[PDB]
Amino acid sequence: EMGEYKRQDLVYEKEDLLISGPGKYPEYNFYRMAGMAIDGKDKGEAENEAKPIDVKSLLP
Amino acid sequence: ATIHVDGKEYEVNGADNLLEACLSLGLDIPYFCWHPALGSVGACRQCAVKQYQNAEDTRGRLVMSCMTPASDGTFISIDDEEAKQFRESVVEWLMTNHPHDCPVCEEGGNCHLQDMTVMTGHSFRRYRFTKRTHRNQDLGPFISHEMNRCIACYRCVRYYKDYAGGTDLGVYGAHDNVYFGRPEDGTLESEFSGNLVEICPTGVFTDKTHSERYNRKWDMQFAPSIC
Amino acid sequence: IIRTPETHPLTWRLRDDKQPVWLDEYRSKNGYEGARKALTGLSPDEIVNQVKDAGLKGRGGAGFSTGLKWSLMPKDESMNIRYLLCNADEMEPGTYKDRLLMEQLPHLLVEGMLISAFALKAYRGYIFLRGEYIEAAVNLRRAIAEATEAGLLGKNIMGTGFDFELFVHTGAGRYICGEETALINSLEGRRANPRSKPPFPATSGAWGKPTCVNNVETLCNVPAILANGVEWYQNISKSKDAGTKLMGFSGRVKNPGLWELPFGTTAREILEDYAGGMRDGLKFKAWQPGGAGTDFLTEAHLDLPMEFESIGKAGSRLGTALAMAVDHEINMVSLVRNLEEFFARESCGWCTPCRDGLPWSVKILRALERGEGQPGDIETLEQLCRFLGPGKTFCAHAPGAVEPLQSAIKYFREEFEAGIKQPFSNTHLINGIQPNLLK
Amino acid sequence: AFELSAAEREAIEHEMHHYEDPRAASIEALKIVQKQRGWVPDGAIHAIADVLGIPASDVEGVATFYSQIFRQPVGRHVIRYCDSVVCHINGYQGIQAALEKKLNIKPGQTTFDGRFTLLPTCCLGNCDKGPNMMIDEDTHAHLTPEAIPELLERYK
Ligand SMILES: Cc1cc2nc3c(=O)[nH]c(=O)nc-3n(C[C@H](O)[C@H](O)[C@H](O)COP(=O)(O)O)c2cc1C
Ligand code: SF4
Ligand code: SF4
Ligand code: SF4
Ligand code: FES
Ligand code: FES
Repeated sequence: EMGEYKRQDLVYEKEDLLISGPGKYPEYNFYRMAGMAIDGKDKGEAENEAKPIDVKSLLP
Repeated sequence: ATIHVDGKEYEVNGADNLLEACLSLGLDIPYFCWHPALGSVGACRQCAVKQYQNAEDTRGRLVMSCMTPASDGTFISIDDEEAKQFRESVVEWLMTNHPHDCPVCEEGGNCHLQDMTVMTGHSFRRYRFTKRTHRNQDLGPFISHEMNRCIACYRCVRYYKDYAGGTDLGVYGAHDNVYFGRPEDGTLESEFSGNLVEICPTGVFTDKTHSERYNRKWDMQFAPSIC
Repeated sequence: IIRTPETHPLTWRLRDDKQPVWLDEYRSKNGYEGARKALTGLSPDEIVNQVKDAGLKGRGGAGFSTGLKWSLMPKDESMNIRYLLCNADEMEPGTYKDRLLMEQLPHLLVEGMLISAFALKAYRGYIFLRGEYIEAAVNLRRAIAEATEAGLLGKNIMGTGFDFELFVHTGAGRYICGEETALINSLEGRRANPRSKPPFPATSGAWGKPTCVNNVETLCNVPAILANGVEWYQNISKSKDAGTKLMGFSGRVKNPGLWELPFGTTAREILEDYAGGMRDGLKFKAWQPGGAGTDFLTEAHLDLPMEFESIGKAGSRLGTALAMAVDHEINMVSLVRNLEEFFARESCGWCTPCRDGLPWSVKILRALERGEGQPGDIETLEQLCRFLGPGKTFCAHAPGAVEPLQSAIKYFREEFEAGIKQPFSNTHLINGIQPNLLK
Repeated sequence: AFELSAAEREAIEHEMHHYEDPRAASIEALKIVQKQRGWVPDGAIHAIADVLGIPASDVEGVATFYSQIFRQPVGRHVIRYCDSVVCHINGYQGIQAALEKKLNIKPGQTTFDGRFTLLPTCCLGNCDKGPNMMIDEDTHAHLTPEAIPELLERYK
């Protein structure tokens, strides 16, 4: 049910497409897989990522 | 000089290496560490082709086409099964530690590693262990740094030191903890530091000015202009 | 066991209290007579021809002849600046010959470099020494000072007119520094990434100048050749390799040690007689002939002469000829895991296959240790063996790294399949997406 | 806030006299600074760079390339135990367990008082007398886990 009166009102902006929950995929989170550091997710906290080792570390 | 690639005869410049000679004829060979303006170092081991000693040979030998001269009567093969398997294995080795960053990476659609991954036909992952990570430096207002996406092809250090003459970028570290950057934070003081965003085949050095208002390469409208 | 000079040209003048033989005792025990003969009555080309006729091969495991390497110098007088390098790094595990041979006999190495520099017209020699040999560095510097005050080093050496200077460059502990091109790069104060050959170091080596890099044992075999003759040197033992070698077994044996033996000596005589066999309650399972970078061998190959050609067609390398014995109690998975961990933590990080394939094999062996192996791990190790061969990688560290893995796969495959327990899981379930259940 | 001493600078110059390229003395300069300081700090890279005349990127790459050149602060003594293959056959793991239950640290960290820094190291060239362990100037061989408490207590 998306029929409209004016054709200009069929242009759905970002506030007309963003819903409250995950929809059909309830658990996938991309930024848990991505390697870039964001808020609440430091380098090495992503999935299958080791902690970053500095080049100045004493291990050989 | 005369070369025979996959049973096809070609005429090339005799003072060129095999990689640039085969690239000038339209033949496709994957390569990372070689640049036409920087020379050859044989680092990435991606440009492997099977060279035969004479016209009638079956064994051959996997050689670096960026390090092999294109002398007269050189018989090589690009699409041999051993060469293609080795190139796919090199791509797979480069993909073991590579971050899952392509949607959020400024080089997506312009990435040499993406094209060389697709061209070698590598699309199935079997490496299941952890991936190494690195902290990112601050290189100034123009260059944005992401060391996670590096493949250690040494293009940046070679250009920035041998070509650009810069002094504040280098390779540090060890076996697989190589770090390409400044010894500390700060702006790259070279006057030709901006070419790193095109020299680097990956998303390590990115145009931060472009990365602010970012769009992809297929979404751009270009024109050939003069600076 | 006595050591006459006729069959022990290197270790006959050793001391029982393991004390360094200094200049007076070395000169009393036939010291610098070969150097005097070379620098007085022999042309440098005559010394090169004598070395080439002696059949002196590379003692670093490569087997390259010293005369052919010395003959690769250009004959141009414009390239007069020539360099001599002594590879006293000895960074390979299971290799302890250079420590013994230069801790108590440094003047032998000094004399050998003097002869080799006069035969090559090289005015400077550098001993690239590892940083862990503190006592050896002190003894070498004291021997250099004693030779300098006696007129054996410096300007106008023994009244001849040849000027030669000697230095000791202490390395900073990296295994790839033992590679000769990487040794040159580390000598120049750079990162020890190796160089691509051609050009060889004989044409453009140290700072572009012509350079010859030689092992410690080759430079110690040189004065015996130059002092006791060449035809005597070829008549030490009836074998394909003239001269003797520092050989011995190590690892859970009754008498671990080092002995100077002629070539062609089988490993069982080194084990059962010199080393006294295995220890109490330890049955012999495997052995490595040439240190950590060589193929493992079993008891069937123990009755075989230890030469370059004898081990070359056997499926391994002679190497440094310092063998290692493994009993049953050492799990081969853990042993290969430690070997690959050493080879993956000492890579120089230049080229892709070694740098990004040895950590994968290390992680696979770590999973095999804990029983977390999955179907497709041994195939991955075999692919690593196939694609890290001679010429696939930039330098020769990675073929020597993957040789023990291929030998343990060939001879001890039953211990690797005992670590594969769980099925091949690579992806986790994503709710809402039906996976592509391939066959 | 790093100032090179006169003795360090003259030692670096004397090592520079032995090479036709002053870049060749970078490793020995780093080792001199490490010997005089225990570890190589951040400003020492730039100090060696402008003493030698080479860019600091090369000095940093050399310092981080080699394992025996320390770039992070350590304790007053560095325990360097051989974890290679001959000492593995001779059982270095018992020695590592003894060191770990004594110092109560992990390989790569320092004690809370800054006395010992536990570190695995490469082959020490003493494989026939394995296992071996390296303290600052001494190499100990024929190790047993029972002799480790007697060995560690003599290094203050
Ligand atoms: C990874 C690697 C490590 C090496 N380490 C040493 C070493 O520690 N000592 C040595 O004499 N040769 C070593 N070599 C061999 C050298 O490349 C070279 O053969 C040697 O320095 C001189 O050869 P020579 O035996 O004819 O004198 C190593 C080679 C490789 C590939
Ligand atoms: S940062 Fe880029 S140019 Fe430099 S080595 Fe890595 S991938 Fe190559
Ligand atoms: S550099 Fe290339 S492969 Fe890496 S995340 Fe960016 S687009 Fe993907
Ligand atoms: S195989 Fe490659 S990365 Fe490994 S030590 Fe040699 S050059 Fe360096
Ligand atoms: S392009 Fe030839 S090895 Fe990199
Ligand atoms: S293996 Fe430990 S000293 Fe050589």
